[PDB]
Amino acid sequence: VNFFDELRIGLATADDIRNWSYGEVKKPETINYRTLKPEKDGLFCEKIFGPTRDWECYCGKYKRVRFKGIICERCGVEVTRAKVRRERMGHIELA
Amino acid sequence: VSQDVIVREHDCETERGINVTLAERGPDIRDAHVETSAFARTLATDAVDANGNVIIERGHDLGDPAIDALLAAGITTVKVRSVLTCTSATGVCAMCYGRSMATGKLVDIGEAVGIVAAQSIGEPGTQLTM
Amino acid sequence: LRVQGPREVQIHLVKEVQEVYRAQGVSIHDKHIEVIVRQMLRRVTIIDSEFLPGSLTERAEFEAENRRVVAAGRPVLMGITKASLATDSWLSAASFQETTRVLTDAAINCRSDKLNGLKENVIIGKLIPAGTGISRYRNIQVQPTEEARAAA
Amino acid sequence: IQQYAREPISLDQTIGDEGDSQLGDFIEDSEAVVAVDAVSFTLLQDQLQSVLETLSEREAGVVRLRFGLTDGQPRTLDEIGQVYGVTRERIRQIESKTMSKLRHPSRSQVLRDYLD
Amino acid sequence: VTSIRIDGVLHEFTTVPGVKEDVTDIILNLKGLVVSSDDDEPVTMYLRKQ
Amino acid sequence: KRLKVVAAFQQSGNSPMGMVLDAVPVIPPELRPMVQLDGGRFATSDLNDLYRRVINRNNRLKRLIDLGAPEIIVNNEKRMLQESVDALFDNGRRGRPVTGPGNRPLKSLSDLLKGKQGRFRQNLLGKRVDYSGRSVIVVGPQLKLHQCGLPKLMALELFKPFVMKRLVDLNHAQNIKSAKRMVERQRPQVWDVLEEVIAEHPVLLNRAPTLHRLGIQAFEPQLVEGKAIQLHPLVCEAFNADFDGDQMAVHLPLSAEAQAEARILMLSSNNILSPASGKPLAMPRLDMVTGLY
Amino acid sequence: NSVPGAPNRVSFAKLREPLEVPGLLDVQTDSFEWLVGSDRWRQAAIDRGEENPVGGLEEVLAELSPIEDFSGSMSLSFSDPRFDEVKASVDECKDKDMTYAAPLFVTAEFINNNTGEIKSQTVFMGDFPMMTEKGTFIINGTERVVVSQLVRSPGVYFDETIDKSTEKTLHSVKVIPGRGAWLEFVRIDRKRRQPVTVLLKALGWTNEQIVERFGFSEIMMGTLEKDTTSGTDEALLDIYRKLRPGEPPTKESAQTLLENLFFKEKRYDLARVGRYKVNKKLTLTEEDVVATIEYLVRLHEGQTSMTVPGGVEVPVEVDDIDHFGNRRLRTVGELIQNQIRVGLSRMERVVRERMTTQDVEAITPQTLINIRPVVAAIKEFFGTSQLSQFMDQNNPLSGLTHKRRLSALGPGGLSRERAGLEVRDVHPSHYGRMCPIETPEGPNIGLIGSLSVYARVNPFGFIETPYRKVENGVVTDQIDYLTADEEDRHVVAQANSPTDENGRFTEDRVMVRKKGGEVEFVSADQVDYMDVSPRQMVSVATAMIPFLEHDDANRALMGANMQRQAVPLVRSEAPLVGTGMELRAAIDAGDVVVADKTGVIEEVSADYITVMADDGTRQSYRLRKFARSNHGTCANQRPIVDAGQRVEAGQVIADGPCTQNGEMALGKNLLVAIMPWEGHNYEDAIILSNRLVEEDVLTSIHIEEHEIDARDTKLGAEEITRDIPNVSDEVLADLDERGIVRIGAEVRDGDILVGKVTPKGETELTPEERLLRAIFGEKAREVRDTSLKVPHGESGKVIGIRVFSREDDDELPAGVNELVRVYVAQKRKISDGDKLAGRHGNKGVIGKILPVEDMPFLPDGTPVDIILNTHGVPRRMNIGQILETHLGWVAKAGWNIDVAAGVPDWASKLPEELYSAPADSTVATPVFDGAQEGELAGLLGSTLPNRDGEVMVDADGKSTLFDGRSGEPFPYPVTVGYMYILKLHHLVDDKIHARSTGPYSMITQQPLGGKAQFGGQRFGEMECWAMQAYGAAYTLQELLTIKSDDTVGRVKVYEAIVKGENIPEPGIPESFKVLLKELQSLCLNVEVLSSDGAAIEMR
DNA sequence: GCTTGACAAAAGTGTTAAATTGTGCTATACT
Ligand SMILES: CO[C@H]1/C=C/O[C@@]2(C)Oc3c(C)c(O)c4c(O)c(c(/C=N/N5CCN(C)CC5)c(O)c4c3C2=O)NC(=O)/C(C)=C\C=C\[C@H](C)[C@H](O)[C@@H](C)[C@@H](O)[C@@H](C)[C@H](OC(C)=O)[C@@H]1C
Ligand SMILES: [Zn+2]
Ligand SMILES: [Zn+2]
Repeated sequence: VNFFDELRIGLATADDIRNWSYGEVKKPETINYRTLKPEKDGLFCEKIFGPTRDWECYCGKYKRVRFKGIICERCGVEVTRAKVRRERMGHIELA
Repeated sequence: VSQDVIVREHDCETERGINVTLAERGPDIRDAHVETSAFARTLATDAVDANGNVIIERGHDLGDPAIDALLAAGITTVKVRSVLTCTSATGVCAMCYGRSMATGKLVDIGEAVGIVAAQSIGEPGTQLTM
Repeated sequence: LRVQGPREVQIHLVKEVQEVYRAQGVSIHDKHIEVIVRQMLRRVTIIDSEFLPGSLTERAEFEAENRRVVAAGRPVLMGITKASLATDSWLSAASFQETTRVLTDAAINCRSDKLNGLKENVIIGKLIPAGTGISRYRNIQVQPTEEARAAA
Repeated sequence: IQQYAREPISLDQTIGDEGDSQLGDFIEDSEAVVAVDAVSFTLLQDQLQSVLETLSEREAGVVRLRFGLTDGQPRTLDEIGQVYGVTRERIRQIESKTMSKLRHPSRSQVLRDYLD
Repeated sequence: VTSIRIDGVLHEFTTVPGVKEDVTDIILNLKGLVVSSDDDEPVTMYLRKQ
Repeated sequence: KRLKVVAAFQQSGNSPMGMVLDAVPVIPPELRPMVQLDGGRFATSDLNDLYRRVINRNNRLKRLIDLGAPEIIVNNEKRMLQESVDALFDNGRRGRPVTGPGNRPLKSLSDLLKGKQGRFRQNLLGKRVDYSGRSVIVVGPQLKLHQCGLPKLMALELFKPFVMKRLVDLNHAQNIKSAKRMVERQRPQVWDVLEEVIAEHPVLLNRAPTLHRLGIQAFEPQLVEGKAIQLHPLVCEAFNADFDGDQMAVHLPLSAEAQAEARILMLSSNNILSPASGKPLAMPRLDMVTGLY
Repeated sequence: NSVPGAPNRVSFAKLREPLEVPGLLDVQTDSFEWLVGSDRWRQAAIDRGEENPVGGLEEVLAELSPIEDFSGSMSLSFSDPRFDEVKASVDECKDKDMTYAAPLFVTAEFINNNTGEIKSQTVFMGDFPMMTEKGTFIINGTERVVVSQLVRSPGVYFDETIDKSTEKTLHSVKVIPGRGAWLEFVRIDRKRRQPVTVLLKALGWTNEQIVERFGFSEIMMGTLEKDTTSGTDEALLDIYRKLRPGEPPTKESAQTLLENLFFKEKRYDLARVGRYKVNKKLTLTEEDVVATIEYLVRLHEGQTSMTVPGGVEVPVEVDDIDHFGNRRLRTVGELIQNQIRVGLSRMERVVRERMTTQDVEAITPQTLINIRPVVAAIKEFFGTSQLSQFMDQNNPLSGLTHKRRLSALGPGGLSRERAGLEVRDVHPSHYGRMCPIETPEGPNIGLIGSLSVYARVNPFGFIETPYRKVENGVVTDQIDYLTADEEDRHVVAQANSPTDENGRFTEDRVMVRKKGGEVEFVSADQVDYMDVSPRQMVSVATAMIPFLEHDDANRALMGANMQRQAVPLVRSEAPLVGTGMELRAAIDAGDVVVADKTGVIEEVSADYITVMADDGTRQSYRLRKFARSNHGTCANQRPIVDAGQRVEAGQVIADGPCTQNGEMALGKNLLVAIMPWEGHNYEDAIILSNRLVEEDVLTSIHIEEHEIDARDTKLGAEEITRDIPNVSDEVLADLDERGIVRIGAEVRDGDILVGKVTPKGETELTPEERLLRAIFGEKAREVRDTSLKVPHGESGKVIGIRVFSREDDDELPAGVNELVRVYVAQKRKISDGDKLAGRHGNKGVIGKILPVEDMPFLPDGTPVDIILNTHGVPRRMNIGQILETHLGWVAKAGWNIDVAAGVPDWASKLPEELYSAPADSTVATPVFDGAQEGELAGLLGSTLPNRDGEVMVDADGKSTLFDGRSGEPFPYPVTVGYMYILKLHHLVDDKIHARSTGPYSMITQQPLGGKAQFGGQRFGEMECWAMQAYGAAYTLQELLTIKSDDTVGRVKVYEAIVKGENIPEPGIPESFKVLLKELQSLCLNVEVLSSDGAAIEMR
């Protein structure tokens, strides 16, 4: 677009933070020490943030651009460009 | 602080201004610095000689010749347009600001005089004994 | 300021600033110094209220609202740093200085930035509202004269 | 085991206290789009469209479905034989002939510079 | 003299066994050679000492 | 003073509850990347260890709550969870900062925006750009005021995409792939092509520090032998350029509007008088003075 | 002089150096020899000094000995450290990327008081890095230098600061120890609100003693009457809660609090420096505390002498933190010692705790001891420490100044940004100790300096300077090294003063220096010490500037800093007009080959030089040949002796990089013309004769090192091979079987050096890519191409190759199978844009290089080589460059003073045997004793062959040059001569960058700067200001959107240029999109709103 | 031009064994 009118700030409520979130990161795990792949439910979890490779799910049962915007029933990752890995946010539910 | 200051219109039409000295008492003697105070300005009101002789009309560029002509008539002050008295709603007006030092002519309407002022003031700062 | 009035302070500040630069042999036209001074006296203090006492509000923004067809203030002299922080643009004040301070107050006041200043447009990649970016210039329409198209 | 024990380093670390250069900003983006390649690839995509124009409607049709040029999804010999109504072997035959036709220097000479 | 070829050395930045001058400092000396060739068409000279 | 804050929450629809967090947002992973360098060893952003402390303590808190645990223990966790989130947002703002190996403080979310190295000054108000270069400058006494000497090697790379098209328009190269390699290896045919693309195509010449706008000026490029840049001797005053080893940056205006601005607004010969005092700047100096005197 | 093979360089000095320049490398060696305390250092202290010399290692080992826990039931004693022979040679270490070190062993005693047993076990501490002959270290293969640090010596220092509130005088005191909390007058450990009297009650002294000891102090009595603290135990409580807030005290903790903080030796360390400073000025005990208060009281009262019970009288005066008497130097040995102590204190913790949980009597020195923190201290110091520096070796001089460099930065000293300007200023006590002229120009001015020539470091860390004491107007031969403190005590006569035949003050009055310092006179009766010689204050680099006295300190400072930046040439000609330091500095640098035994040469080859000493023994020296220096310069060596030559101990056998016949040769001598020339040499620019290219006079060699490894990948193993996935057989034309460039080949930007391939995963080729694979039948390979190529804008010849394989036994880190290093070298002709300079701070780039045909040439037809502009000379205050331009011509053509009837009047003042000199004879003018103006003129008119008997230069140093273009003489006489100009390490080939498109940063999509990453320039804030002032919106938007950050726009613009279409409209800068994300991560809801279509999403 | 049957390589599936991973536990007394 490149033409917006106003840019506004405001206190983010816990609901706003939850609506931004694509899922709750529950583990303090970055990546597996052997396979070097993102650990599920942790930071970098492909199920929450997004795929590592374009149109490829974690397990790979859906690897083609033929079906975009579908979630793999096994790994739970969405099939789309890995650019979303840079656009999506998680959240943490504090006890 | 001045980056948002830009010429927005030709003339705000206000009659307000500031009084430049431009000479004093001589001979019984141009002011030390009329080049940075009087020159490049624009007259806010007519410069009237010691009668109704008016020698320079309001809205004159006030170049080098006009100062000599003015001095002949013996005018020891002049009221001039300034951005301090400009009444423009947004930014300033060309007439109030005056001539553009780079072009030598009336400032264009797009000019961003705010930044040009900050840079004209700061650049010599390296030459100031601090 | 309080003694001789706003229009006299500016004459003083310009003389003082122009004296230092004259001591080192520097030639700066007063108008440049005037552009900067003009920005220190753009606001006034609100002694009584829509407005709160002790706040620094823009002069023009204070006249139209104060009328309210059917709240007094005094001219305020303030430094460039303090003045520029009071700018209406919140992301402009953020990039300038005291980012955390600016962001916390902007989020509480729920500020909205119109993106009019030229620094705001630089950040988001818009055309600055100056020079060739002004509306009259960028909206210029060009076509060859019918007499010229004939000559081909 | 000695590779497992290695611990990562900080991208926010300053490499060299001399030059306040943060390691993080020295890291390339290997997956970034390269302009010259994507443009040449676009040009390559056009040159293939033309070369296939020389082939027959079914010759090119089988080549496109075999490699999935249109859909991006390759197809098996039997599946292509199911659209044109033939056996997979017949498609295997039509494949070999159109490939030797593509190997004909007239059509291949233009695509040579796209090796990589 | 345009080029030169020495058996043991493959480039200019090495030394030769027994020689007091490195190859780069020998070429510096050889630049002072004043030669006159009465024929066109590059001609190779030869030098061998033991 | 206290009324200023209390009043701010009234007019705005913000509920003051926002100042206490029930949930904490997690930044996208590519903004806190973890990647392996050349050789295999890994590097990652500090935010992950910061997020790791928060997640650890929050999860440990759930554990103590369920078992049932003396307040001394539970309260200790909440105090720890509070500090962890504080360091995540603004590390060091309260107490000693969270440090890593070598006792160097970790980089909080606030540390991304603030300072000369933050997003605003580093990546927003300035940035590194394509189609640019630099080199040491040498005098150009034979140049016209509107011209500058440009190293042929430097010019070739700057205009690479342009010459590639020109030598493909001409039969020099058959496809863009051949054009690219023909420039990389510098086959002698390109030079005659480079002069054409460079013709009447302006470039911007800047020397830091840029004090006034005259610190950037457009010139007409001229292919020059050597790797140095030839600068007109009359523009030294504006650039404050000494030939004691100074360097200058070159930028290539691309769009029609950008080239128009270069030729019209920033052209060398159109800017002569300083825009502060009106005095002339390109005025002769130092040699031309004694030469004419 | 006094060096056997020293070349004959005539000097103009009117004095005689009474003391040779000491070994300029001693400062680095003596420090290390103290640490290791070898026999060479043992004999030093034994001959004259203490009778119990203690090596730095032993000294720190005494502190630990013995170890004991709270029970004191078991004790572990340390003693007798030992070193084995060095593991590998320095040359082998730099080759194998290891660190030159010698293993260290110690004696570990473990005594159980209950069982009364002894378990003596030899312990291995670790490989201890050793210092080379050149005072350097080899840390992981690279040669490094440990610079000495400047710090405030621990002690009691007072200062008087006036308070504007009362407009009256105030006095504050500070006591800075070796370690522990610091106190200030009470102000203790950043805890204010303390009455100095309350602590005197904390010790338990009664108020009566306060009135007894305070005495004449008025505020001393008035403060105790004001303090409301009653009792010695109650004051300890008022001191307790403020020092340990939040902790309820106890009578056991309140009393040991004070003693443990300072009196206890553990937490408050008595410093040998601090213990010595105050012990004379007045470990911790009350005696030192009360003495400070009594000292402070007298200072505020105004008395200059203070005495107390059982104390020696001393003056009560304020101290100067910048006086070198209170500011010391932490040499390398001490910087190492401190890092060892940190390792032992960390091991002591594990030694003590290990005893508790370990089975008693089943523990041994090996079990209790763990050296992980000890070796980690050493390893973590030589690497990553600010004082352990990558050695600066462009030339022998640059390296010789790196060592001898003194720094105020680093841990334990003021940091760079915080320090005030008061320290940076020169101080009177810097004379002869720290050169005031050599220092950085940038933000580090005054904080970094080089040790003076004759300076010497004290075992306590204070710099000493050599002096010759005078008694009754007679200067003896007694030379006494004095510290700054004892220097002010005496009066220092000036180095040059008229000498009387056998020794006596001839002048009626003598120049003197006071403790002010002040300059005054006496009749030579009250002088005590005199200067050893001029240039005591000067450093090595500074002392190499001919006519130093004539150039202003500004341009001189530039002149010194630029000598280090020179680069070794191929020919390496020595300076025609030099100073005394040339030959002395080259040998002491270490880049020259010196013979250590008198003898005769057996062989001489480019490879090595052997000498047959008279002793019958045989020494040999392998010559460094084209060795890549740390910074890329060429470290080649060449022999200067023949076969049958005789030699003497300490002579020069071969020349180093920048040396000729034993003396430093940082540049060439060139024929100079000081006329302005057709606006080509203008504004410091320079023009050269093309001769300087054809004859390789300014040519120099540079060498690069490229490296690539083959490691184990999770998907396979990297393999170095000649097979590349997609390449022409021509690109591999210069590769051998293994896939590494063949020695002696030429390499061009982008060429292949080492072929490497790495496994690939799940290719999934594009359909357009698979169709071509079937057509042309090139099977898609299973591995990606990650190969080593030559960097952009870099070329040369392949000198040598170094291959480390895993198959071959060699050592590699886990995962690395094969590592190959390729060395490329190139001859760099002097090019326009390269930076040249003289020793006087005059610098400038090469503006143009004219054919030797058309150039100002003398009547001889001899073209001048350089043409320097006339205008930059007068205003800069560096006129020495003109002097050496005149003398340079004198030494080139020779001269003969008129023997007619006697010696002219100008040569009357002690020029001896300098009356005649042949053509090309070299000259030496020591800085402050060099030639004088009168003597120059007399020499300007002198011997006159070119070949014919015609003069080419008059007595004014001018000549009539002929323009090489028009062929007509220049109207006026122009100054010609020979000047010594250096080639500086700022080269155009390395500084010219250009970029159209390239790599982009990962998080931010901006191009990454630096030539290494092929990056683009930075268009910064100030530049955007200038762009805004012009009013060019589209230019500004372009630079910030489609040229850096627009991920989709930058690929479109490229597509548009290639197709000749119009450049599209810009998009949203990726950086801004990241900003909104980073603001959202702070719980800031940032919404981008439309005019009326409220919310927008960035996707 | 196209189809049929024999056939082997390649690709999936299900079934198992080996391995990898998570968790519980250790009782002189030690605060
Ligand atoms: C761990 O070592 C580092 C610690 C920095 O931390 C920091 C904050 O604490 C420092 C200490 C304690 C110093 O004593 C010091 C110094 O004496 C010095 C420079 C100046 N350096 N520059 C020279 C000029 N050039 C325009 C820029 C760089 C420094 O910056 C520092 C310095 C720092 O900056 N010396 C000069 O200025 C002079 C008179 C000559 C320079 C010769 C060469 C150039 C250098 O010696 C090269 C060979 C390296 O040795 C250094 C660069 C080290 O870098 C490395 C990788 O080795 C650096 C000491
Ligand atoms: Zn899946
Ligand atoms: Zn106006």
